Amino acid sequence: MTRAGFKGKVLGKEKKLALLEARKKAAEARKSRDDRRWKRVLAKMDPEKRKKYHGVGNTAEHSRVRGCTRASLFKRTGRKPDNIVMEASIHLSKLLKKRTFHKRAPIAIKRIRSFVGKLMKTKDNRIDASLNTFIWHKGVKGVPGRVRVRVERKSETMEGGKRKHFYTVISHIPVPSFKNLTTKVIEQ
Amino acid sequence: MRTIDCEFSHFAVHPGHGRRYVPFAFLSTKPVLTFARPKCFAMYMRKKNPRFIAWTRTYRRIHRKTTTDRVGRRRAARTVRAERAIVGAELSYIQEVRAK
Amino acid sequence: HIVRDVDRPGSKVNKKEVVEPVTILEAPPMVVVGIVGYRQTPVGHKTIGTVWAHHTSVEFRRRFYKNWKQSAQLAFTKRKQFARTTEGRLAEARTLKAFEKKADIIRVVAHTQLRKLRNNRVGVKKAHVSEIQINGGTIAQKIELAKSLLEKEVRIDSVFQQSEACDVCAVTKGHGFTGVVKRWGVACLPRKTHRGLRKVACIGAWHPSRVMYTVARAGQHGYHHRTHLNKKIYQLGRAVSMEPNQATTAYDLTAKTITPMGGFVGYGTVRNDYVMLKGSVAGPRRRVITLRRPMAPQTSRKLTEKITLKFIDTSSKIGHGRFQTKKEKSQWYGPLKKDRIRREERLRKERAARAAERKA
RNA sequence: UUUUGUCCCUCUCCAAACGAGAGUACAUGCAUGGGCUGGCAUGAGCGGCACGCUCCACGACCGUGGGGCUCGAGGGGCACUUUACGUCCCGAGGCGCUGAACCUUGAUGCUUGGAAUUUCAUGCUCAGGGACUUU
RNA sequence: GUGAGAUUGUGAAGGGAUCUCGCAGGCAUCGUGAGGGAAGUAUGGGGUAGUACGAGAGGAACUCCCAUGCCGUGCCUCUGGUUUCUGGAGUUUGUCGAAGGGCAAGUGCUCCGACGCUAUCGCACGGUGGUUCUCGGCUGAACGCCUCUAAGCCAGAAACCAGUCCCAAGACCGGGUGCCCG
RNA sequence: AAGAUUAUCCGCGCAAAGCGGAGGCAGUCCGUUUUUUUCUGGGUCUGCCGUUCGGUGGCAUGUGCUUGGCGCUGCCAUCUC
RNA sequence: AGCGACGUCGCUUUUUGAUCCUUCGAUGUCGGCUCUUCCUAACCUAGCGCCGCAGAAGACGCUAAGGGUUGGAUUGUUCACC
RNA sequence: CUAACGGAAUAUUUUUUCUUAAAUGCAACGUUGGAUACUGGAGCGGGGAAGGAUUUCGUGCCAACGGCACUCGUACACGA
Repeated sequence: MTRAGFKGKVLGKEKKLALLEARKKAAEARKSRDDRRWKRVLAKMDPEKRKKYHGVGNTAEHSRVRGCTRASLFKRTGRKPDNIVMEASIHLSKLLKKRTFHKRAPIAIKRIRSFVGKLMKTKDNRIDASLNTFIWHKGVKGVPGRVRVRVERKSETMEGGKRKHFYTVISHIPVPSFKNLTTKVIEQ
Repeated sequence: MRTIDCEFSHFAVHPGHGRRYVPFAFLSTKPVLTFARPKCFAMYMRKKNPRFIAWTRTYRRIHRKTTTDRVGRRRAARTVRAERAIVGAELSYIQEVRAK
Repeated sequence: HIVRDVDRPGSKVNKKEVVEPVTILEAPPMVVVGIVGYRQTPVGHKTIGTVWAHHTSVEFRRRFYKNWKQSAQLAFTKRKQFARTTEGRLAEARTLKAFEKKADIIRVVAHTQLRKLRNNRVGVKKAHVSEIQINGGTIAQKIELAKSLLEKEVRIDSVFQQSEACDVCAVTKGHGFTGVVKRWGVACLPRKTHRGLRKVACIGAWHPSRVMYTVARAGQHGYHHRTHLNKKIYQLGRAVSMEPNQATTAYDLTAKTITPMGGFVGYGTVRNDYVMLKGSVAGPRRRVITLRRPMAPQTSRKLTEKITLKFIDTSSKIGHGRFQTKKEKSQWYGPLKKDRIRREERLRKERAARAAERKA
């Protein structure tokens, strides 16, 4: 009910909104720009065009440009993940449920790696020993349900097996209120 | 309408909710006591002391928990105390009664 | 559960206040988007014509595209052009003409405004439609009406007025792959039941070897359409009032919300208007559900009722229902280690000092 | 090219299929995770003549003062008030010390936990597509 | 009656596939119901009335009205129940110099426990048309009478058939629409 | 499907009978009149002129809705087509 | 009414017999539990006809298989039986 | 479980130039360290008897084979 009898506000909105809308509406040039790219792109795959081409945003741009610009900034115009360290906090509750006392925790470990890939959007996880203990703290049945990491996606040269060339370390670090506290991204 | 208060807890039992027992009572009659969460019954049954049970109405009441500053303050309500006449009398009778 | 008064001609529980279970159903408007004529042919209804929106919103397109995803959304665009075709095909002339000429059931194409103003859980944000037959005087009159209602929006109250019995079509709550028992209700054998137990003793005869169908077997259970009847609409809601408000509920005397302290799991919702039906409701939690006019004449002690809510208790649920209204609840503890005084008072000056500083 | 499917991803569906969706990005999706909702039922910790608590007040956040309340014991025992060392109790006894406390109360309705599949914000962060069918 | 052109094809002085060819399809969407299936059921109150009926003894009946059953079919506000939420809390034994705080104890062990599940131990809901059965009839000739009967015809039962409901129309049902095609 | 109807149209009207409504202009390729009655056509290309739309913008307003944002119409003007 | 003797024909096959076709290089014996569905020679329910049916109550018949149709006890049971 | 190492811990793609990213191998199997458990001495421990006897070790080495599997061996191979 946010207006009535709160006199005259009406003219103010209708117009005011009239800009914000107009602006929003206005705010892009779209799909065909990409269809000029496509006829060529079907000739073979260009991601530097693609990660940024894939996203848009017309009601966001005073605020989305804030998150997008970092992330676009190495990443959405030409990928190239850093080489970053962040320190995080994860919610085991959903994670630990149901299945066996005897398996929850190893699987958690796997899952930890997985989260990390998931997080770093950009995959591969090496873990600190402390974490190793941290985990096996009880040993299976229980585990401590909330985790504190310092994680580094670090860059590597040509290395290793499989598919190697970029790599991560993830580590324990602690002090509770984890569920409030947050993860923060470690300036590099 | 009509909320009983689940005694033990004290909590208002809206028309649904909870469960109802009828006890005996000779200094009055025949009550019903309505219990909310059987946790409240069980504890009762478990014959705990309302005077120490956290969750009860008693427990606040008795326990520092209600106490003094919140609403138990006294000797601060409005009043007047002052000197009063007979009413329906000339000045001389009012002097005579008050005096000697 | 709800409170309302009893009475009838000579019931046992006449003259009583009663408390009853009720359902609440999220509601805002569907917008009328087309008109349909199927005509009855001696082979049933066959659609004869469909009548249009002239403006086609994105959601509805999102559904009206198999998806959004990369969707170019290009549906309707030609259709979209058609405002020109005022000066162009007077399709409307043709349609109507047909309608008059022949149509026999008129359905209206309506679809929802599917955000429903909901936040989160649940989704299928795709969008949804259905045909609604309209009945009540004269094809043209109907049509006019319909026509008049084209692009126009519907609120339940426009087709309803409460106290009413209505009928319901829904998908069961799902159970997946089901123990035949739940699916059908068979009874076991002893403890000494070698080689299993649920799976009952006798199922077919030699004659006829042809396994009989009056036995069943396991299977899905739940997730069914069922087209269920006689659900009374006990109340028709509107306009969520604010920075906390809408409701008002008489004897509430408070001006509450129509939302429980919880107010539906995964669904802390009430985000527009509601249908309060007496009783419960089919299907899975959190889901879309179809109200249809009742078919029973419903003549009854029941219809024939002065069901005219008074009052609804509005628990928590969640954690248990223990203290109605967060408002009340708040009182009872009132002060605690947090905030309150020993933190809030500090907070009020502290806050005051900061606020003043940033401005000056 | 139009795609749909598939990378991607949801839990309502869900054995698998299948389904149902989806983001498609900003008061978002997304998570930190805020707030907030619960729940269980007063922590650790520390304290008992101080300190706590409580009231008032000032400073207003504070420092602080005032007022008021509060203002928990069971212990084997042992020292020392001496040669003047002003300890100026010399004993009576007082002052401490002395292994464990036990329960308690207080600060503390604490403390603590609240998803898998909780509530939401005028919070925070993060990021938003590989394939391939393919007309 | 008997195309072409491309694509495409291979082992034998060439055929053909494939596609696309004088009007292709895609996608999507929304639809109809053939036809199948198909469900409710009885007893109780109120009441009639102590009325009818009966001389009495005794002693009935419908609407009508309220209910209820069992059955069916939904459901979870509530309540109950269920707990590996290893959720909380609590407790023993042992186990970690050391409290803390964990551990083991093949879910150590209790009390508490939402949620979810779920229970006739919880909550909800169960449509009106037709044709007939007997049967009675009506009319009614045979047969100058008469007859329900022949002709004719009315009315008609928990029966059946449909409505409703559950499937979705021929492995081969089709309509209506959006958008790309050709 | 509507007449044994393919011709400059549509609409309306059982149906009659009838009715109404029915843009232009120049430039351009090809060529008939014939289900027994066009009658210059056919045919595209352009050009050129104008209801509509389509877009642009603005101004009001109506409408409608959230974490006052989202959503849409009037009219006006512009813009374009 | 309702019967129905004496007769005297029917009718059936959830009886029991008779018969040995088949089955012995195999068609898993009791009972019972469960569970379905079906049959009608309808016990109950719907509705008709009769009554040696006043009421009352029963009885008889039709039309009807759509619907319904039990707990124990004792007894392996079956049957029996309270 | 984990890090590490060590084996044929081996790969990858291409528009782009391209490479991170974006899609699976390796070796699921070795070791050393590390982390967690378990047994629970009537040992899964440690020693005989019969039984067996080369299985032992060393070294090698990985076709089969050890029901997965081995880059490990009571295998093979070669010797001791």
